[PDB]
Amino acid sequence: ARYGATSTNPAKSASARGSYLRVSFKNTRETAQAINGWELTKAQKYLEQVLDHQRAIPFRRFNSSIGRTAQGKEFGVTKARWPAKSVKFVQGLLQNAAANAEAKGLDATKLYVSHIQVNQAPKQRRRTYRAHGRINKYESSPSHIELVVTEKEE
RNA sequence: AAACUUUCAACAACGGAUCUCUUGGUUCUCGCAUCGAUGAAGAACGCAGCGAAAUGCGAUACGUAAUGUGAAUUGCAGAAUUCCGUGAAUCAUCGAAUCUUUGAACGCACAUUGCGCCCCUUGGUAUUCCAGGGGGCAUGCCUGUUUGAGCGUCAU
Repeated sequence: ARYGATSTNPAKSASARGSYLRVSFKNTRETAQAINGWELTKAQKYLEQVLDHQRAIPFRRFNSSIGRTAQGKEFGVTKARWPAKSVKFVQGLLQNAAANAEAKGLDATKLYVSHIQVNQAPKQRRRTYRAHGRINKYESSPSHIELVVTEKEE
């Protein structure tokens, strides 16, 4: 598998990937960018706080018309949300990546998530039926995710 | 200052253009004349050791016979020197057969798997009732035969 733009030594890094997932790309991108450059332990504590409805996720690009809150203040923004489905897939891949890093022989105490990205995936289509006997699409926004952890140095 | 917005590049994505290929098409030319009541074309249904199709076939059902070549089929299983043989094969050829219900469609009828009549035979105590099996029952027209009708008409 060929991953995105990664400036690290592959020997001190461990990778994970999830393709053709049925989460929303727009929320998953925010969920992923909220943990880029972080340590795995703090990220995994954060993503559970989210599900407990503390320490929200900031929405920065895909943020139109959503509501405001006060768990954005630790990031500066005033728009945030708590996307459980995206969080759960991301937690799964973090788990997988830590497993792979362990098996390659790296120390979990000082790993950080270096390169994380999501992509768009092929849509999945259904019909919805509007007034006056016409159809319109009702389709999902699936996502690929790819993720790299690596151990810190100077 | 970050986020955000925009521009470029790398990598990855959506998407499937371009390039190359092509058991297909189209056009031209040459040759041939070969459907059907001896039941056509078409249709329905069904058939394989495991197939829904396409292709093939018809209760002898991806086929039987005959002829030729001469050792395969193959997705799997199952058979196997039968392989110096009357002989493998989703082979080729094809002259013998089968060819369900249909259909011009032919006992009558059909939105029915409806209802009959005749002959021979078998069974049930059975020229008469029931069942099975086989074979028959259309119309128009022609030739001939057989039986007839008519003070139309001839002779005795």
